[PDB]
Parts: sequence; C-alpha cells; structure tokens
Amino acid sequence: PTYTPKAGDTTRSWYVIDASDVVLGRLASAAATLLRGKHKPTFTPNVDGGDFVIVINADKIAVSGDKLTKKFAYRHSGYPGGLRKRTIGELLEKHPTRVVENAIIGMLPHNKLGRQIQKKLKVYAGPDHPHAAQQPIPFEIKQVAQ
Amino acid sequence: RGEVSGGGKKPYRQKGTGRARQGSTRAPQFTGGGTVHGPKPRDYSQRTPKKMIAAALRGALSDRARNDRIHAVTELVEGQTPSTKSAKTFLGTLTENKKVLVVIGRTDEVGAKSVRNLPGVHVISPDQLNTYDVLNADDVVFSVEALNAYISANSK
Amino acid sequence: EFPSATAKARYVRVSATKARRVIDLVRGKSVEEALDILRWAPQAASEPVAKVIASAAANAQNNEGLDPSTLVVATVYADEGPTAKRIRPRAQGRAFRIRKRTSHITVIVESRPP
Amino acid sequence: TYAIVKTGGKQYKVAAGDVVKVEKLDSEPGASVSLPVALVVDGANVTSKADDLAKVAVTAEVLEHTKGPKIRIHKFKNKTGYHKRQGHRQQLTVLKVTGI
Amino acid sequence: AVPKRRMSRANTRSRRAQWKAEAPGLVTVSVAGQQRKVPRRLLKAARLGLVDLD
Amino acid sequence: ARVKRALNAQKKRRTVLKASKGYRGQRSRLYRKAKEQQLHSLTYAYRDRRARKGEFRKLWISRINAAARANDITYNRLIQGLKAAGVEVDRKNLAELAVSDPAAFTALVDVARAALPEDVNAPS
RNA sequence: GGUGAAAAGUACCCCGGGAGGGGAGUGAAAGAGUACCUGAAACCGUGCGCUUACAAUCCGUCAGAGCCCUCGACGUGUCGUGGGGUGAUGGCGUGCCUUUUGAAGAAUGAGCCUGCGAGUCAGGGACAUGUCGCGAGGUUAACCCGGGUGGGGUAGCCGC
RNA sequence: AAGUCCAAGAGUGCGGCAGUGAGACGGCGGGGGAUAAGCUCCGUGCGUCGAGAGGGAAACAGCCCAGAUCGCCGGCUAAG
RNA sequence: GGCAGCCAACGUGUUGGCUGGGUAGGGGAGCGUCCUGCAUCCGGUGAAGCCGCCGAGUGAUCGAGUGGUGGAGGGUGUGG
Ligand SMILES: [Mg+2]
Ligand SMILES: [Mg+2]
Ligand SMILES: [Mg+2]
Ligand SMILES: [Mg+2]
Ligand SMILES: [Mg+2]
Ligand SMILES: [Mg+2]
Ligand SMILES: [Mg+2]
Ligand SMILES: [Mg+2]
Ligand SMILES: [Mg+2]
Ligand SMILES: [Mg+2]
Ligand SMILES: [Mg+2]
Ligand SMILES: [Mg+2]
Ligand SMILES: [Mg+2]
Ligand SMILES: [Mg+2]
Ligand SMILES: [Mg+2]
Ligand SMILES: [Mg+2]
Ligand SMILES: [Mg+2]
Ligand SMILES: [Mg+2]
Ligand SMILES: [Mg+2]
Ligand SMILES: [Mg+2]
Ligand SMILES: [Mg+2]
Ligand SMILES: [Mg+2]
Ligand SMILES: [Mg+2]
Ligand SMILES: [Mg+2]
Ligand SMILES: [Mg+2]
Ligand SMILES: [Mg+2]
Ligand SMILES: [Mg+2]
Ligand SMILES: [Mg+2]
Ligand SMILES: [Mg+2]
Ligand SMILES: [Mg+2]
Ligand SMILES: [Mg+2]
Ligand SMILES: [Mg+2]
Ligand SMILES: [Mg+2]
Ligand SMILES: [Mg+2]
Ligand SMILES: [Mg+2]
Ligand SMILES: [Mg+2]
Repeated sequence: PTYTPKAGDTTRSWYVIDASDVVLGRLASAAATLLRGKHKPTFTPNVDGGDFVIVINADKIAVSGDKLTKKFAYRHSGYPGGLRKRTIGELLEKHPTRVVENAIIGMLPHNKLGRQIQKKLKVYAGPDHPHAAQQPIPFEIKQVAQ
Repeated sequence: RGEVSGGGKKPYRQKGTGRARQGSTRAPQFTGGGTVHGPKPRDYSQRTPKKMIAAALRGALSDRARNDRIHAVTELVEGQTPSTKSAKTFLGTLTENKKVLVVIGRTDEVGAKSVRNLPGVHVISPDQLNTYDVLNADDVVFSVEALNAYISANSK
Repeated sequence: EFPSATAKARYVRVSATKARRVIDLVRGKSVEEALDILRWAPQAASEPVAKVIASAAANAQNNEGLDPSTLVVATVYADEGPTAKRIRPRAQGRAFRIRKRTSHITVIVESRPP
Repeated sequence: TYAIVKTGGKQYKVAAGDVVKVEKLDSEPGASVSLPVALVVDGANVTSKADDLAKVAVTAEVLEHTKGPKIRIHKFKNKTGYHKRQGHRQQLTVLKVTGI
Repeated sequence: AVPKRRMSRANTRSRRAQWKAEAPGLVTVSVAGQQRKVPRRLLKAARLGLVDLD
Repeated sequence: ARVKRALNAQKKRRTVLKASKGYRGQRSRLYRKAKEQQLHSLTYAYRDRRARKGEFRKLWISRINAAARANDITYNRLIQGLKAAGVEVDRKNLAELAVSDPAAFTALVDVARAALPEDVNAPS
C-alpha cells in the first residue's frame, strides 16, 4: 500500500524569503508551493505537511507594467453599491503586506485545508521579523534546469 | 367490479375536490373493490385422442409386465364372507410393496370389500383401467376373470 | 451494579413530550431532591411523574429493603401510549382531527453509596 | 535487501518473509515459484541494468488461493429503465517470499 | 403561507430542544422542626405558615 | 391460489436497507429513499474504481517530482532518462523509493541523468 | 375475529384519591394479565461508543488521520493475508418517475411505513411456431354405458 | 479483378413478433426571411445527440477525442 | 486474471479466433412466492414467521450454516 502520513510523521521547517526586487507573482507561486508542501516526497493532498514561510521586505515587491496604477483589488461589503476598489499602488502604501498576502492566498486551494495552510504564512513589510527563535532558513527562488 | 354490491354512483365530483378522480367505490384499486382477472369457474378436461389414451395404458401395463409386477389370482378370498385379514395375508404372499392395484370384475363384491380397507390398495374394474392408477401402483393383481375380460375386449 | 426497584405508570393521560419536559429536571438526582423539584415545578405533568418516582422509592423500601436516603433516580423515561382520535368541526364543513395522547412512565431507582 | 518483483502485469516491492497478494498463478499451495525482477537494492548498491536483473530471480512459496472483495455493480441511467446488476470476485494467489 | 418541504429530523430536533423547563432554585426552611425545601420567593410565607407543605 | 406478497416482497427491502446503514436521515430508514441513494452509491463506486487508478498515479507522480527536484532533475527528464537506461520500475515503486529509501532513489536519478542525451534540446 | 390445555382471570401485603404499578401467588410459559397467540415497518424514547460550534454539504462515493471494539501470533504493546463501528481532511459528484428534440430542473407525480392495486379467461374460433399420437388417412359432436380420469358413439369436419 | 472473409455478424426471398411515423444541433449545397433568429422548409453511404458512459471545452444533450464485458495501488497514448 | 455470445477446430468439453454501450422493441435463459400429483426427509430433543451473526452466487437472490425470539408445521426432487 502507498505510504500514508501517520500521527508523528510530519516535520515542519521554517523558511524566510526576501521579497525585495522579486516579481510579485513569482514570489507568490514559490511561497504557495512551500506552504502546500509540494517539495516534499511525503506530500499527500489531504494532509498539510507544508512548511512555515516568512516573507520579509514585502513593501519592496516588484510589479511590472502599469499594474501599479491600473490593477484594482476589489471588495464588496454586501450592501447595494458596496463595491470598493483600491489600486495596488494605493494598497502597497497603506497595507504593504496585503498585496503579497492576497497573491499567495489566491494560489492556495480554496477549501478547509487551504485555510489551515494559510496559518503558516507570515509576511512583514520591513527587513526584520520576530521569529529568530525559529531560526528560519533563507530560501532563494531557484529554477531546476531540464 | 360489476358484481360487487353497490358502487353505482360516482363518489364525488370529477373536478375541484383536490382528490384523485374516481368512478366507483368498487373500482379495483379500492379496498373491498372488484377483482381484476381473478379466478372464474372453468372446466379443465382435455379431449385426448382415443389411440393416445389406449397406448398410454398399454405402455404402463407393459412396464409392469417386464418387471414381473403383474400377478393373476382366482379369488382374493374363499367363500362369500368378506375378510380383510385373509386378503392382507394373501396379498402379503404375492407382493411386499406398499401400493397395489387390484383389478376385479364387477360381481366380486366379497373380494372388493375384503381388500377395500387396506391402506395402499386401490380397487378398479378392468373396463375402468387407466394409466394413472397403473403407474401409481407398485404391483397389479388381476382376477383371472378380469384379466381375461381385459385381454378379450382389446385383442379381439 | 446496584440494587434497584422499578415503578411504571401506564396509560397516563398526558402527552409523552410534556412528561419528558418535566422528567428532564429530575433525571440522575436523588429521590429526595427529585420530589422537591417536582413539588415546586409549575408544570402539570409534574404530579404524575412525582407519583411514579415515589412509588418506585416505596417499592425499594418495602419490597427490596433498601434505605430511602441512598435512592437516586438512575433511569427515567416516558413512552407514548395509545392515541384516541376526536374530530373538531371547523369553518365551512372542514372537520379536523384531534389527538388525545397518553404516555407510559418508567422509573428505576438505585441504592447507591453516598 | 529487497527487490521489485514483476508478476501479473504488476510490480511489488518485497523482501525475504514478505506476504504479497498477486493475480492468480497456476500452482498448488506449497509449490515454489520463481519470478522476474525489475530492481534490486542490496543496502547501498542498486542493481538496475537489464543484463544483471536477468541473472536474478525471486523465490516465493504459494500459501493459498483466495478471493478478493465482493464487488457489486449496479449500472444505471435515469429516465430510461436501464438497470444491470453484476457481481465480481477476483481470484488471487498469496505468496510468501523466501529469498532474493 | 405553508411549509414548502418536510423538515429534516435534525432541524426539527434542534428547534424543539429549546422547549424546556428550568428547575426552581430551592432553599431550606425549618417548619414544625422538620427541614423542608421551598422556593426563596416563598421563604417568608413558609415561616408564617401560609404555604401548604403537603 | 391467492398469493400474499409480503414473504417475497420483504427480501429485497432488507438487502437495500442493510446496504444503506450509516446513511443520513431518510436514506438510512426508508426503503424507497435508500433505494434511490443505492443507485447513486453503486454508480459512484463503479466510476471511482476506474478513477482511483488515475488518482494514485497522480499521487505517485507528485511524490516522484518532489524527490527528483530535490536531486536537481525535473520529473519529465527523469522519466526520459529511466526509459533510455531501460529501467522498468513503475511509478508506484518509484514513489515508494522516494519516500522509504532516498539513497536508492538518488542512485536511480544518476542512472537516468547519465543516459540522457548530451543536448536534450537537439534534433533526434 | 385468536389469553390459556384448563379461568387455574392474579388471595394477601406495599405506593396511589383512582388509574397504574411493585412484591406474593396460578401457569409449561404472564417474553400468555380479559389493553391478552406470533408481534414486522413507519413513528417516539432511554443508555453506551465515535463524531460535530471558521462552516457553503443531491447528503453519497473513492482516498484517509485519529479514536473505540473484536479475531489471530507474540508479550508488558505490536504486527497481521485480518475483520467491525465512527470519521477530521482531500478528490469526484445536478434526486427518482413520467414525458420530451432536450429536464437536477423553477415541467408532471410522490409526506412516511405496512397491506392491497393492471395482458386474464372462454371457444374442436383464426394465423404461425414447438411437442406428442396415428398416417393416405386423421378425428369424433351430441349422446349412451362406468360413483372417475374409462369404454362406446360415423352424423360431421379436415386432407385426397 | 482483387480485398475483407474462425465475419462484415453483409446482401436477397418468404414467414412469426414488433416499435417508429413530434426529431435536435453541427459541417457542406439551397429555398423562405432583411442573403436576421438558438427561425423555418429541403438535399447530403455527412457527423453526433436521441438511445452514449469516459477525457477535453471553467460549468455546458447536438463541438473536439474516444464507443464503457468485469477486476488491478501496472504501462503507452488521443483531444487538450 | 475472471465471465459471456458467435464461429471454428478437434475431443466423448476443452482449446482457439472474433465479439459483448444501449431507449422503443424482438429473441433466449433463470430467481423468489403460493396451491397441488408422486417420491422422499425434518419437526414440542422446538416447524413457520420475525430479529441478528457469520458467510455465499454473474443477477433476481441463497444458507439441510448458525444464535435469539417463537409455538405446529415445514423442507427437498420431479411434474401440474
Ligand atoms: Mg344487495
Ligand atoms: Mg354496478
Ligand atoms: Mg360512471
Ligand atoms: Mg371483494
Ligand atoms: Mg371419449
Ligand atoms: Mg354548518
Ligand atoms: Mg431520454
Ligand atoms: Mg487509464
Ligand atoms: Mg411461549
Ligand atoms: Mg395492543
Ligand atoms: Mg402479543
Ligand atoms: Mg471547528
Ligand atoms: Mg464553492
Ligand atoms: Mg465540483
Ligand atoms: Mg417542449
Ligand atoms: Mg424519445
Ligand atoms: Mg420537480
Ligand atoms: Mg426544485
Ligand atoms: Mg403538461
Ligand atoms: Mg406533489
Ligand atoms: Mg403523423
Ligand atoms: Mg412528421
Ligand atoms: Mg427534418
Ligand atoms: Mg431550429
Ligand atoms: Mg450514438
Ligand atoms: Mg458524453
Ligand atoms: Mg507518457
Ligand atoms: Mg497531440
Ligand atoms: Mg471461450
Ligand atoms: Mg448489450
Ligand atoms: Mg464495447
Ligand atoms: Mg427494450
Ligand atoms: Mg421458501
Ligand atoms: Mg415444551
Ligand atoms: Mg405454509
Ligand atoms: Mg412450475
């Protein structure tokens, strides 16, 4: 029978990704992979064996084109005419982490497990984070050649 | 549904009640209603050709004859007084099988009465001989008069 | 296991759900505490339920020789009895059905160490 | 050490002493059967060339013949009146691996 | 307006569970030397003998 | 010969209701409702026995890919290289190696990479 | 419509205004108590095990963590050619019938269970096709005689 | 003239038993309509649906791929 | 690896080739129920019915396999 994780089997690790000068979409896809646990041979779709991901310098994220002014984050309050929009430029100035957060969350599965996976994402605007006690491993976004 | 008592009137109006439409309280779907395609008295007799009936009887009697199950006797009992005890003993000497067909002429009341009460014994006259009773019996016992009467009416 | 006595009141002219509403106040309590609660409960079905509990306590004393103080109401339930059918005439020839429900009430009391 | 054994169009990782259910083989219980290998792992070293794998065979003993789970099929399509009930139990052979 | 559908066993029970009695809080009173339990609301009446302690 | 139906009729009801144990509400309790669900249940089961083979292969492939990329090779080039080397291990067992014996899997990756063409993106 | 072989139909004691019940008796059995043979299902309770209050569920299916129970070998729990109960979580997934070009359909019918409810029967009827007897012939109708299902009956009929 | 030819389960004739005689969309050739309709009426050894599950097209009878005898925790591909 | 239909090849039933989506509808072969001719068997040392357990067959379904409840009939084979 195919290997299935048991109670004690999942081991977490802590990664830190520097978002400075990284393309938003590229950072988010990489982080979603780590949070989901796709890089582990023990991956199981009904189990969150993902790792913790810390994103630092989330205000230095790079976006190409005119998306800074023309890309709009939309929210609806549920009241008639309750549709509000912000550009990514405005959202980066007021809530720097929200830009990276939304990008990563939208690349996670939209189910109960996905919500549990989101717990393991921590994102910070500045160069620093409070999690030195967890000794995060610097993670660089590489591409395996073929 | 036509023979059941009552049921002549349409129970309620065709439309407006909100109930299924009904034509009679005795319709088949009703409890107490008429039966559909139920039994009716019928005659089951069949017009089997004469030659088939005769050949079947001959076949049955031949099967007994080949297995030596045909016996012949002058009388079941001696005298003019029925006695089941005598007949039972005598039949016991002839056959030990349970079912026995005894073929006796009409006149031999004392023989018929003497065997009548025995459990597996069936009594018949030779003019009434038939496949069912022969095949039901383990052994056929003929009065000599009855056997000759049967042979004569057929082989002549 | 504990020594126990049973009482039943059958064909009590009270709906089983209305009895249950009272019974839920006394399940698991000592017989003394149950009879106090039932004495002051405003519900009508309190009175039939009280009588069954007291009857079971009395059986435990007089038939089984248990002491009354140690008695607790271990198990109690009401089951539905036969329902009588009545008709209430309504407006414009409508005739509606009325159900006169009854219930059976079972109590088991245990002698437990205090 | 362990090997990956081919039998019945399927492959099973087995070591000495392993019990494996495989597709029916024609042998009595107590008979020994010899099976081809797709891979051998002897601790650190991996045998993978077809030439050396042809040299090696796994020996197993037939324990018993058995039946898999009863499968109940009830094909159906709505608004048609089409129903087709069918049952199935696959015949299996149980092997105990003896050596590699 | 009439119910559109029958109500599931679960939904019926969830609502029906809200129909329940609450036990009265009881206090002890000494009357005729014996200690009886009465609602605190009736404490004064019970000492005055205005409550029928059956 | 009037025949009462209960004896024959009840048999199929008991079968269906036994099969529908564990269902919720009317589907566990009423023969007609349980029968309806049984139609779906056995249709689903038949369909999922077929789909199960793809679903497991999907799992194995994902696990092989993670282990391959941890050894600096993509899945597609690993499969190509194993074919070129003539290694006939299927994906069920390749995934079991990736989990239970990373050393053996690493040795297979080396074999596959050696058998790959020098210029994978060259004609032929 | 059915207590039991027999009324032997529950003396007497206990709780209760009664009703009803608990002891004690009768009986082979009260898992037979005049609500009575057997006592299904819907429907309504109580107890125990697992589960469930961040979740969008045609209600199931295939994967499946954790817990509970049980059968083997070994030892203090742990593994197996196991078996049950429950099921976090993941994938897949548009009731049944009728009737329609096409219905998950916001078309029709069904609140639920149990019982009942629809190609049957008559006739030397008609056509075809199996099967059996007899065969250039086959067969009787009415009727007559047998306590029968058997024997007789040539008028007819159908082939030629 | 060959092919297929342990069969297309082919044609033709007779007989027993039918059902059907409301079709839909898509490709190609046309009428009616404004060279409108998810329109309407014909042709097409044209297709699919009807009576067809599976994969693709987000979902999506009629499009693309492919015709489900059952089992497998094997492998290779189609459209994509 | 199991089952089935058609056909072939031989044998005193096995091997092989091909085939096995399906509504209206045609054909074939069966399951379960009751009443009966005949033959057999079980039953107050507990029949039927009902509730379970553990199992069984390609399906309708089965259990002369077994617990519980129950109290008088029932099973099987071959025909009608
Ligand atoms: Mg009259
Ligand atoms: Mg009339
Ligand atoms: Mg009329
Ligand atoms: Mg009648
Ligand atoms: Mg005649
Ligand atoms: Mg009036
Ligand atoms: Mg249709
Ligand atoms: Mg596949
Ligand atoms: Mg009894
Ligand atoms: Mg009653
Ligand atoms: Mg009774
Ligand atoms: Mg929660
Ligand atoms: Mg959603
Ligand atoms: Mg979905
Ligand atoms: Mg229409
Ligand atoms: Mg149609
Ligand atoms: Mg509807
Ligand atoms: Mg609706
Ligand atoms: Mg209409
Ligand atoms: Mg309705
Ligand atoms: Mg017409
Ligand atoms: Mg027409
Ligand atoms: Mg047309
Ligand atoms: Mg049109
Ligand atoms: Mg088609
Ligand atoms: Mg399709
Ligand atoms: Mg491939
Ligand atoms: Mg392609
Ligand atoms: Mg064959
Ligand atoms: Mg078919
Ligand atoms: Mg096919
Ligand atoms: Mg049909
Ligand atoms: Mg039977
Ligand atoms: Mg007895
Ligand atoms: Mg009977
Ligand atoms: Mg028959």
